[PDB]
Amino acid sequence: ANECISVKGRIYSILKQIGSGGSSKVFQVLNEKKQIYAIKYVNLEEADNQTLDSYRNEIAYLNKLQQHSDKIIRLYDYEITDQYIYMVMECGNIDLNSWLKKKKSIDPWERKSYWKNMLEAVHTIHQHGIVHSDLKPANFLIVDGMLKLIDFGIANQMVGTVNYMPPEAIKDMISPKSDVWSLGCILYYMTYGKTPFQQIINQISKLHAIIDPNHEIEFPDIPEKDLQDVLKCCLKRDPKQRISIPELLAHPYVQIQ
Repeated sequence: ANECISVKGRIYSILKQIGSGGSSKVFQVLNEKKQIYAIKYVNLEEADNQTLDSYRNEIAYLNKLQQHSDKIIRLYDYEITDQYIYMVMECGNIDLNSWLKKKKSIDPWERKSYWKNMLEAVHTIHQHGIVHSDLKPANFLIVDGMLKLIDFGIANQMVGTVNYMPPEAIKDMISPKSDVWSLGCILYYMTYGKTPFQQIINQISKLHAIIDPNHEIEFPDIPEKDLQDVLKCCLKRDPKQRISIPELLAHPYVQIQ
């Protein structure tokens, strides 16, 4: 009825469990003053040294990079022992994926503002040598009408689509341009209500379609011609010709009005 978690002396009462994974759980919790937080619990007892290293690495980067942008989820505190990790993080409304799934269409202004947030968080991690390499909507949390990156893709291991995967990741079987493609696929989904290769149901074919230059991606004409241009720029198969994040930050789509 009223279970608690302690983290660095501070007791937090669990309001409800909001998420889970392979031995990882996420809780909505309230502190002594009834302030809301998300606590991510990780059980470390089967984790190997390689896995542990990646976990510490992600915690370290999350801790450092949050001072550089408020579009990165706030890590308030954490307790880490040989058995468990508890992370006290800011609480949000809902992740971008869940919100997108129950949204018939997105307001053009909300879409542009979310895009800006996404570019800002991803730009920040890039400025410190991190390429996420696995961006999807689920990696972003909506907090006070603002998108926040909740992770940096460093974690080793604990569904899962290839809809957001870039062609050079598949051919090389990887740079900051790889994240631009995936962000492109998220924006495309926010624009056209599906991702560029969603219609292909065989995953092998889908992978083949992603790397095939004779497979042309559709860009149906829309009122916002700057949005359409951004999509075409992000979804160029050649990474050298693909637009960069700083180029995207100066794009009329994010700048003009």
